Amino acid sequence: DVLPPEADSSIMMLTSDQKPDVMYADIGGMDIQKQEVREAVELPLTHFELYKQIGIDPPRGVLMYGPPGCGKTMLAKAVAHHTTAAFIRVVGSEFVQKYLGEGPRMVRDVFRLAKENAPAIIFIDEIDAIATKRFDAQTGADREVQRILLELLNQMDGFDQNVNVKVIMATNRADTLDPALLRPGRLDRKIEFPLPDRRQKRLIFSTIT
Amino acid sequence: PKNPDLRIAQLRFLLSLPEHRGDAAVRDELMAAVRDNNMAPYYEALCKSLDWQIDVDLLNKMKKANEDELKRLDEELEDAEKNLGESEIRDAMMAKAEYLCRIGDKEGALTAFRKTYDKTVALGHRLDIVFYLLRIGLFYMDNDLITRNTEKAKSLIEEGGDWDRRNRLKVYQGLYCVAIRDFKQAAELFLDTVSTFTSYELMDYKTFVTYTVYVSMIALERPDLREKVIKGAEILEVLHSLPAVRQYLFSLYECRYSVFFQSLAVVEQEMKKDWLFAPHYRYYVREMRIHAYSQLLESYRSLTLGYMAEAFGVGVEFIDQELSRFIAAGRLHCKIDKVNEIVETNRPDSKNWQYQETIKKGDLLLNRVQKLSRVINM
Amino acid sequence: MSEKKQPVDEDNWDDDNVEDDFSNQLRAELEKHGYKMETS
Amino acid sequence: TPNCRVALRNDSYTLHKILPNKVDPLVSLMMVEKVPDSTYEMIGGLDKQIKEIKEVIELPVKHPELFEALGIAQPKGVLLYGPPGTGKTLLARAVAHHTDCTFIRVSGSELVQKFIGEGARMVRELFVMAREHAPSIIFMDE
Amino acid sequence: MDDKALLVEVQLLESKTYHALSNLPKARAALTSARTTANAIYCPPKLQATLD
Amino acid sequence: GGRRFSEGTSADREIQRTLMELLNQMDGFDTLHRVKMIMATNRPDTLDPAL
Amino acid sequence: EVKGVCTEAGMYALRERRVHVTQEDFEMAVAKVMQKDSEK
Ligand SMILES: Nc1ncnc2c1ncn2[C@@H]1O[C@H](COP(=O)(O)OP(=O)(O)OP(=O)(O)O)[C@@H](O)[C@H]1O
Ligand SMILES: Nc1ncnc2c1ncn2[C@@H]1O[C@H](COP(=O)(O)OP(=O)(O)O)[C@@H](O)[C@H]1O
Ligand SMILES: [Mg+2]
Repeated sequence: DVLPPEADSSIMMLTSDQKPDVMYADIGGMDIQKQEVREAVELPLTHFELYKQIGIDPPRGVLMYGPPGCGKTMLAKAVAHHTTAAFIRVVGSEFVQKYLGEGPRMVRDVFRLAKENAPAIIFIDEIDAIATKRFDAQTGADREVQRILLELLNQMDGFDQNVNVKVIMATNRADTLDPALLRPGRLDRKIEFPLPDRRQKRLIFSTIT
Repeated sequence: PKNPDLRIAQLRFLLSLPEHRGDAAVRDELMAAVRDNNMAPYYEALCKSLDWQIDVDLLNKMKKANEDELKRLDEELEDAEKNLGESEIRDAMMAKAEYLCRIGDKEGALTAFRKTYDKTVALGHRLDIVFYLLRIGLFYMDNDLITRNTEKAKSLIEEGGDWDRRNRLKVYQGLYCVAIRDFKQAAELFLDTVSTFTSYELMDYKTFVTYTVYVSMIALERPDLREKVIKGAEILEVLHSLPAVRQYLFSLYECRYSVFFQSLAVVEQEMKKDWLFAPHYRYYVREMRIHAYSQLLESYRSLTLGYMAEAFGVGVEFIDQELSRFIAAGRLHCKIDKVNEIVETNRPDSKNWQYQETIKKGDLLLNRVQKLSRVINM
Repeated sequence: MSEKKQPVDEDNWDDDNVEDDFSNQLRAELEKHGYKMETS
Repeated sequence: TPNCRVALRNDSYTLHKILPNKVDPLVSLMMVEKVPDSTYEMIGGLDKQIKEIKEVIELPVKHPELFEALGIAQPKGVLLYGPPGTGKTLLARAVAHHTDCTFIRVSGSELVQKFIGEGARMVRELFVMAREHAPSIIFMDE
Repeated sequence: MDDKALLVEVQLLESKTYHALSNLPKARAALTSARTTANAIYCPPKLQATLD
Repeated sequence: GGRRFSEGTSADREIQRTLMELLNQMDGFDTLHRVKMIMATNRPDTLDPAL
Repeated sequence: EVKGVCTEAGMYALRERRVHVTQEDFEMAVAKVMQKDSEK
């Protein structure tokens, strides 16, 4: 018998006691990046037919990075609060299961839930835990992770521009990554979080004070 | 070459179909016809034309030059295959077999085109070949062959966006949908008039504007007319140079009914003397009249017949026999009284009228599958 | 095949409906208006 | 055939039936890498360089005898240079795309590693798949 | 010269005076020149909203 | 704790997965209330700035 | 940078909700990507 779809602990972010209760006005001095990710994620989610009609190839997934304490988690809290679509929110160092196969199945059923569920949104944190550079085929602990990256690298390619499934990925070190993850068709938008100097800084002072 | 190639067929119309009008067409069509090496497509047009027995040597110097380009294709096809750039014989006649499309007939065109279609692995030349087949399918009106390469055309634009190959294509589907009497689709392909371009075939952008307004005025209703063509600046500034067309549009929108028949007789007269509209010029104004009659007549219920001669258009007996044949034609929803001199309207439901075309298509398809049902199984 | 044992011996239809209603009526309906300007 | 999947019974492990083939590791390799496939129709104004690279690569496939007409060896190495963002990847992809050769770049990565072998102590183990797709071209970055 | 911020001021002033003297397309082109001029300054503190 | 690495030996990778698991578990998407962490070291030289 | 401009030029017509890309979007973009040429 065939089954209705099913996945692990990231069930939909149940939306009642699940908002991180953060407003857009809580983040001060991030007009470029907030307006820019507003262009990047939910503007194709609603106004899809302009991306289709003008035909400008809307981005599949987005990468965001920088020094820590620059709003990486908080921006996802705000977008996850004011979103209207389904939101899928995993912690990216949980695919290292002790049993083999639970990793790759845990990869594919999440994207199956994003497929079946809604025009939804994927979030992954600490991508440095998976996407590295060097590998060693003598442990199995490394071979499992190699099989993780092959599976997610496949399942990102298993799309057809028709589903409105967006992947948001926040990390700290861009250096310890594979550019094969950063090839176009998978990733095209890379957002550093630099330091606000004075101008956006005083807005943060106004908001906190 | 196929970029000035439509004026040729328009002037074959201008030669053949207006009987009195056959002098300047055999002037300028010969002016273009025995130059730029044209040989094949005017022997039957020479039969429909005059004797022109002096043009035998004109055919000989140009079958000689046709032989020159032919034999230098025959000079290219061995160094072209000696070192292989990219099938360089078909790289020569991928530009000169379209010359051969103009110069020779469709056959040495088509085998070289279905030939050369397999050369360029990217569609940046394939879809141009398909455009050429579209244009010669228009010229010889190959109404089955246009259906093939329209689909084979459209199947190529989805990779890439290619809106200079999709809106440019919408020009072709617009000209075919106005070639046939499919006007609500013809204006729908004529929707943009913005991405449309200063063409090779409508070298006047404003002639394209006249075409899209002539098809729009039937193709769409008041709400559409009262937003789209009336508020477009890009459509307004081009009829800004048009004295009559701006009048002919605004005589209908501004309830100027009497001059609307005058300018209607003008545009209908030129349409009668127009290529590609001369198949349906009578079809045009028989819809224009009943359209305006629907417009004024679906306002009031007790408006009399004698009111319309002075404010609408002269001739009481003309309005008599004209509305009589339209109620008798089963449209124009009203019911005229005669010997008390008053015109009464009603309103029908959307039931029996919508029922009618359903029993039409039902009987039509019943005839279809009945006929095929006797075709198969002996 | 296709023998017929012999004992005895778009482009057109919408146009043909134009002929069906307006078969022979007001062919050159161009000057009758200007002829009704003075009679009406 | 060697390197092919099969069906197998379980009680006596008698060979049951031959199934579909395994996907090629080079095909999976390029599927991982995802180079931007290209053509002549997306080249902007580099036609003399096109004429050079045709002389280098296009000739010793379609006319290998034409070098025997001159008695010289065939060229083997190409160095392209210039600032980044000037068409190197699309050009080298395009040439193999038009002459129908297996465009195989190398990056020294280690997700690629399991398809070359278990360790591949040299680079030279790539040559088995290279001569297994014998009309092939090797590409490299900086 | 080496200055950029005053070009925003004089093109924006032309955007005042051509629309105030009723010349719509030249005001559109001058406003567009204020856009593509203002697309190169790190701080439009008041010229941003004044352009807005 | 550690600073980070440029990926020397095969052991420290999942240790960094453990460490980043801890970091995301600190203040990632949670009202971390009523739970106070107390840490100690001899040298703070060798720590992640993210920690 | 040519593709950096002309891919970006659709964002301007999109953010002013057009369906036709206009020439002022391009020169509006050249100062931005060429402002990144004016960046470091
Ligand atoms: N507008 C703002 N801009 C920057 N930081 C802010 C702002 N408002 C609050 N913060 C502070 O920044 C802190 C870090 O937020 P967040 O966790 O999103 O940073 P981060 O970039 O995710 O860093 P890390 O990845 O190390 O958690 C918050 O605890 C908050 O106190
Ligand atoms: N001559 C060109 N014509 C068209 N696009 C080009 C050209 N040169 C570079 N590009 C653009 O640059 C990108 C490829 O960069 P390329 O120079 O091939 O590799 P690299 O930058 O690594 O040398 C493509 O996205 C392409 O659109
Ligand atoms: Mg964080």
